[PDB]
Amino acid sequence: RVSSGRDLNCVPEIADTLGAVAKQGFDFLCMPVFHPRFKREFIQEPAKNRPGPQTRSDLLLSGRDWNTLIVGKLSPWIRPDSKVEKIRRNSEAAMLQELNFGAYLGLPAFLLPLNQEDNTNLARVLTNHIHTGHHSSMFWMRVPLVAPEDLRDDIIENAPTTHTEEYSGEEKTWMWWHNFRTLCDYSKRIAVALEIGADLPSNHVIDRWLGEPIKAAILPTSIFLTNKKGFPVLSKMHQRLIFRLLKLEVQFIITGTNHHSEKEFCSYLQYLEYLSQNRPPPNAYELFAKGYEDYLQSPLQPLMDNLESQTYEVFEKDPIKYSQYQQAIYKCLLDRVPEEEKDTNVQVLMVLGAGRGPLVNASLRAAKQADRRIKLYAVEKNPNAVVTLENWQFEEWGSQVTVVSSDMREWVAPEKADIIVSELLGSFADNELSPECLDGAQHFLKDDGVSIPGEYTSFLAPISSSKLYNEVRACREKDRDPEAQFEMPYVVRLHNFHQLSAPQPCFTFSHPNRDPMIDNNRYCTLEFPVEVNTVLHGFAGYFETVLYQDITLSIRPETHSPGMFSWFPILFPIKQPITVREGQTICVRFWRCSNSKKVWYEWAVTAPVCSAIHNPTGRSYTIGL
Amino acid sequence: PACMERQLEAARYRSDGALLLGASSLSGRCWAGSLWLFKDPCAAPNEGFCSAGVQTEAGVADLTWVGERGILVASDSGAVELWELDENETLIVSKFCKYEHDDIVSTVSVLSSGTQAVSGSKDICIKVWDLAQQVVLSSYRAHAAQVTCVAASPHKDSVFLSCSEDNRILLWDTRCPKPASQIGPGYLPTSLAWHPQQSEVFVFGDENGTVSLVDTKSTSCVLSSAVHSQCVTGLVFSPHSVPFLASLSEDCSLAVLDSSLSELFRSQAHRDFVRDATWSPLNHSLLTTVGWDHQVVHHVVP
Ligand SMILES: O=C(NC[C@H](O)CN1CCc2ccccc2C1)c1cc(NC2COC2)ncn1
Ligand SMILES: C[S@@+](CC[C@H](N)C(=O)[O-])C[C@H]1O[C@@H](n2cnc3c(N)ncnc32)[C@H](O)[C@@H]1O
Repeated sequence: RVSSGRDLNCVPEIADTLGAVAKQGFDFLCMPVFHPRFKREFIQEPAKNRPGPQTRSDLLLSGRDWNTLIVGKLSPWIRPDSKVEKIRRNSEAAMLQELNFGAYLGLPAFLLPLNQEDNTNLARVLTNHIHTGHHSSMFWMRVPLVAPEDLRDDIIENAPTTHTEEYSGEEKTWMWWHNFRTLCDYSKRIAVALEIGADLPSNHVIDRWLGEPIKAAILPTSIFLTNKKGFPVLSKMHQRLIFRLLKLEVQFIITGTNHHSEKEFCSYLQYLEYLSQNRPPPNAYELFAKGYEDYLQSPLQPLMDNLESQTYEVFEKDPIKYSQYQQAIYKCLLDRVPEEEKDTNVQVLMVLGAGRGPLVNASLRAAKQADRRIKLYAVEKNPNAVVTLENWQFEEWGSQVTVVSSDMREWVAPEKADIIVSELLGSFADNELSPECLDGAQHFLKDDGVSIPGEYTSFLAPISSSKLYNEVRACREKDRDPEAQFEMPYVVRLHNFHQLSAPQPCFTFSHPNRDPMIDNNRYCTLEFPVEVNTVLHGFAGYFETVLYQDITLSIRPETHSPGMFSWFPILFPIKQPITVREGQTICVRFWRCSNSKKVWYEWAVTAPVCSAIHNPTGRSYTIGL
Repeated sequence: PACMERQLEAARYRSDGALLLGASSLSGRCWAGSLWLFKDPCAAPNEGFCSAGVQTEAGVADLTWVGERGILVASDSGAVELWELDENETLIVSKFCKYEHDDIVSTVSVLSSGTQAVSGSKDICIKVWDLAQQVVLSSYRAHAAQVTCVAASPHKDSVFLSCSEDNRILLWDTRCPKPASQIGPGYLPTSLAWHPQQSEVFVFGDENGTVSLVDTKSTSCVLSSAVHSQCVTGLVFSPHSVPFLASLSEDCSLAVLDSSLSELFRSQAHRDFVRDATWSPLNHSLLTTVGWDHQVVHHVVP
């Protein structure tokens, strides 16, 4: 189902009108709070002293109805950026009045127009209103895909419509919004109500609106094509945009009068409900991911802290990771022990970081698959899960599995291993200190011993998302650096965002690492070709890993493992947003750093402009060893 | 109706001498409109002493006489509607009501013939109407902001003016394949009036209270004066041989100007916005103005 409402600029009887639109199936109504034509004077007499009442009474609707059903609309005559001073001052006062009345009524949202380039004073007055009184209201900026000036019929003989292409000029509508929200200092209370015209603009200017706080889409009745049965429909490319917007879970606003007079009004709405019913049902990944969209998770301590019982439980339900791990061992055994040796050569397998034991069972299922004999050690640092392991081992596995309750970096092994199996990976591959762990463990791997996984690689891609930039910004806490929130990565199912260039490999680690002077510190420079105008807010992190040979896992979108919800992407924010023009190159630098006690990332942007070096020294975030 | 709405929007004298009134309710519980005929001009605006009256579903932004018994109404509902006057002239009945605009219809004008009309709305469009057949023959999206005022030429059926908050003043001619022509940043044009004799001359008032005199074929702004302190709401020429110009504003005042735009008369009679002005067909020195102060005032012009 879609959440949707009716736009109106004419309300004769509030009680009747709301009834009619509710019967039509609309969840809410966009209406004016004062009469749209009722210009009011605030400064000079006699108009100043106009006898009231100034508008309708609040008593006409229930508190609940005001809170849930009514979206306020700024009077169209209110023009805070007029060239005329008198009009400017009056609109100022008028805007405050109307806004305050919305707040007084407790309306959930209130609409305001962006229909010209200069909205500087409108932004001021809005901003000032936001910092007066304590209210929760949301503000929807009505802004169209195509500026009304660029939609006009080519009918002014002496002033024709420029038919030449202007790449930036066709994007001018986004800049209207960008300037406005920048002036308003990215308030979480100012969102976008995007108007969709009859002719969709080129794809690039549509894409501009990716990562933007779109709460509403506006569909004028006029944009609807009619089918051979006389019913309202939309073009194939209009449907495209509707599907995109559906995923973004926006509310839909139907504006304008009925232009398909033969059928009831709910027909327009019925088409949206039809389109909503028609989108492809959620995939395996999207069933588990749903509810996590653009939700930020702080860096956790894989070593210094212990995972809760339910954390293990959720991740144990992965439909692919364990199957993949089983296969990786299965292939490795067959390679390590020939058919004629299937009873003379028993393979020593060590699960390093066993958790509650699923990789142990995966090792047992792989032995019976390959018809080979294995001896199992199950090493785990988390004494709490070591409870589950020892209970598994006594009740089920028996003497085949030795359970070891310690850190792998510390354990003194009775025998060396044929194969060390581990899953110590973060969203950015090595950000849960898998390299450091397996490094201090490879001394008890045989000189020809296989490590699973064999290698892993991190990937980075620059992103634009004013939404997520705002989420990070809101992560300021007392008693720490007021900007520390920007100098740490966040695990997040990135959703309302725009990838600005293709992911490129960042850091790679091999296991085993028999390199003489073992060093896990890194420094990598990356150059990202960007071919759209945009605003950079950070870098998305992904990883790929080779378990064994052609058996792999990936969260890198291009090569993503199907249905694998175990890892969300990571986000490296930047303190200040960076404007990027079409054709420019974003150059980022990432360092992996460490001392004996902790490991951390440091990063910076060097092109098109320089950022501050982020998290220097690990002042905001480190992972403890 | 037993009660007339507080906000008087328009006032027009018929050729026989009767007075038409458009009224809107811009505040209170119900936001609607009403139409009124007053065969006694001095009896206005009293509900008890009227010849006819009727409730409209929504407010009245603009209206005009269509001939002698037709009333063309620009509604808040986004509809243009025609009201037919009784042959008894005691009843007012709806003829057509067409929801064709997407926002408040803010301005209407009847073309010289009297069978076609032009409407301007906040939806930014301008539409051409066949009043006989009740349809839209032409729909023009020429402007970039809401259309403030449309004025049909006095004598040519295919020619009219329009002005909008997009700062454009458009001379129209539906005979050209590209109908509109831009007449040349001054403050936004708000009101239009053709010269009632010289079909090549018109006046326009801006939001800054300045009335300007324009020649179409010359397009070099001849003459202008700072008539008002606030936005010029309307402009109406007198039936006189050498005509006077009535100038109404939001400064709650009326002005009468000669053809050289010098101030002759001024009336503070209104204590709210002056909304329309109509000259008497019978006494050519008698001018009637309506306001939002619900006053109907009659002026003696020297
Ligand atoms: O990316 C995430 N966490 C980073 C970790 O490195 C992921 N691994 C995954 C495998 C695993 C196995 C046992 C114990 C812990 C873990 C944690 C993440 C994903 C997510 N997925 C949602 C739960 O279902 C979808 N929720 C919150 N965080
Ligand atoms: C992400 S989990 C994988 C758990 C389990 N294999 C699974 O897939 O359900 C990593 C596990 O390894 C353990 N671990 C991490 N670092 C370790 C170390 N240095 N020594 C021993 N165990 C470690 C953690 O306690 C955690 O249970």
